[PDB]
Amino acid sequence: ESSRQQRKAEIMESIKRLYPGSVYGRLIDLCQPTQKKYQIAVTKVLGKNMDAIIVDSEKTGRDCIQYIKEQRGEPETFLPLYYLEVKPTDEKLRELKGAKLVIDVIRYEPPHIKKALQYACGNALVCDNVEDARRIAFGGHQRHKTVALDGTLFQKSGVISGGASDLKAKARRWDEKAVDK
Amino acid sequence: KQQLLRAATGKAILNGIDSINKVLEHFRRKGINQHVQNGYHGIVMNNFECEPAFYTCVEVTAGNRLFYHIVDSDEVSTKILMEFNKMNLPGEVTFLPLNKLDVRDTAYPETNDAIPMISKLRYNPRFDKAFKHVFGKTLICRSMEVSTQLARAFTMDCITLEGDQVSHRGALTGGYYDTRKSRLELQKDVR
Repeated sequence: ESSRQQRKAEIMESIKRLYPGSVYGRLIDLCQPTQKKYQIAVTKVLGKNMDAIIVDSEKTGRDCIQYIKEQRGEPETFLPLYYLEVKPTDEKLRELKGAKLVIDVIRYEPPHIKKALQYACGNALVCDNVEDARRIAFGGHQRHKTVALDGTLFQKSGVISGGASDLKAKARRWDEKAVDK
Repeated sequence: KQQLLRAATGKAILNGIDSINKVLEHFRRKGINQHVQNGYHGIVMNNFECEPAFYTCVEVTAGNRLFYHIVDSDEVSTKILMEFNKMNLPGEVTFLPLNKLDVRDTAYPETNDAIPMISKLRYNPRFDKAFKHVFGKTLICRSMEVSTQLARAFTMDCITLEGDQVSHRGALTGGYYDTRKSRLELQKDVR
């Protein structure tokens, strides 16, 4: 059952108590797609990083994993904001017609969450349709990572992925988190 | 039988596998797109083998990428997906297209402390780019402390035999990992 969900929530509250101002929450707790029409694309690009736990430092991440291991809790991914190796967003890509930067369609509240979004989004772009997304991603010897509104993703590696119905259901989490507040 | 493997897989994951077979069957009923079936080579986990000392770290490294679909081309990939979504089928599907995969070599540091995961897998050389994509970036390291150093200094993910992960960008993953039979072991029995 959803005991898995309640149990990760207990672990999370425990480690928040253990390392008070060091564990911020899951990425899904800390940002939101700016408009409804982009929620599926944001959901697809973020992927499993929606549930990554954002922390300050590598030591916090290591201590948290050690706690989880001792308690026999399920594995978690920790993104230490101040240790992640990220490059600034390539703003020239805003000039590509038919495409927006995915990170431009996410808002986030503590300014330092920008670093987790740079990690998770990089220079991914969102396009209106599958044909637009494929042309911009594969059209050049310099490929791009693009995602259409239905969640079909084209990666620089040449990987292609999707599943529109599953992604629609996953994106319902965003409005639930907004309610929660 | 082979349903033991299915029970270990998770219905969200099986959904994409069943749906892909729905698309293929549909193409077969209409006598169209035989190149799609001929270019569909199955999932990653069905196309490699490794020694059991590596089951945990290989399986943790792949995660759901064990269920990525090796296919001939981006053509095969997009035709399946366009129909997949047309029919509003459940699941997610990811394709490794052999004609489009673009993989980057990186500098393995030669050390007893860390060895390439890729050279521990046995697979058909025709799928090399698919297996290099999933596994070519990860080293198997002797300890979390070595993992911490090598993943920081180089462009390789590090994982211990027990499954602790350090990404080459700083992402740390770990927790309690069962002694249950690996998905890889259950697949080994049906092969």
